[PDB]
Amino acid sequence: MKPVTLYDVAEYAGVSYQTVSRVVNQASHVSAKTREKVEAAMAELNYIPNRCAQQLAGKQSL
Amino acid sequence: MKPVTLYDVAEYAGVSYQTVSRVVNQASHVSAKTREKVEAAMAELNYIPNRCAQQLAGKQSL
DNA sequence: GAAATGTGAGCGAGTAACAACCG
DNA sequence: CGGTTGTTACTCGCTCACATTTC
Repeated sequence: MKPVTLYDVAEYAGVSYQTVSRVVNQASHVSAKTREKVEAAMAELNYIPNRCAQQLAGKQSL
Repeated sequence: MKPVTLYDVAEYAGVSYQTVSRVVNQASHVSAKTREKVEAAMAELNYIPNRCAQQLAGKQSL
């Protein structure tokens, strides 16, 4: 099982690898068109957000 | 803070970040004195290995 | 000037490589 | 002769911070 990443989703959606990250946490300062693109791309690739790295970026709230 | 970073340990022990992991690796070119120095910070600071970080660092643990 | 997206760096830890250095 | 230490960054997978962009 290949661990999908936001890079896969963003590339497929046609956006920056960050755009997919903003929807998973808040989604402030984003256009609906960009958001739908992001969400549909993550479902098609069956990408699962890796929480290990999510908290790694400066959180660790578990 | 109990779960400190290896950088935190490296500093306390008075060594490099390279030798700090070496002690844990318990296989590299690690001198006896070196491990004693490092393990001191480990206990004093209570180094806790982050499964998420260790795995993200290139260790396919998940 | 502010929304929005892209560019970029940082986080945590592990590992890799050669060369100098003292024992 | 050689065991050993080191710097420094890469790299994961992510997310925030900022720079740019444009109206």
